[PDB]
Amino acid sequence: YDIQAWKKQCEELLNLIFQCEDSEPFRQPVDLLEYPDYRDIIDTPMDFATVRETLEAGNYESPMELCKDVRLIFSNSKAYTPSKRSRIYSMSLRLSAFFEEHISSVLSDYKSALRFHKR
Ligand SMILES: CNC(=O)C1(Cc2ccccc2F)CC1
Repeated sequence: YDIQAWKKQCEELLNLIFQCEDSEPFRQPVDLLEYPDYRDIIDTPMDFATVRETLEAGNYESPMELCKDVRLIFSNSKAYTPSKRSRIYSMSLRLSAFFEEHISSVLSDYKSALRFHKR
């Protein structure tokens, strides 16, 4: 029932994601000079270094907010490269499955702790 436990759990899951080779294209913002039409398609760029920095700055109130930003990394990649046969699409699907598999208990434990607090 630890209301704060999600933060270190998210730091550890981000460490695992950075160690995955599938995270390479997502570790820093998409270079706005290599893909000059990126902002024509993507309104809100997102990447794992921005997520880690937002978490470390104390600028997420809950793991649901972190989860929303991570899901935005994958929806941005699917919008910019829609081909299910592209290198980035297949890496996105694998990394997203890994992330969702691990974030599920973090969200459940956080929500359970808040319900216990307000019992
Ligand atoms: C998340 N990155 C992307 O969406 C792009 C760049 C990119 C894709 C694949 C591998 C290296 C890469 F640099 C297409 C813009």
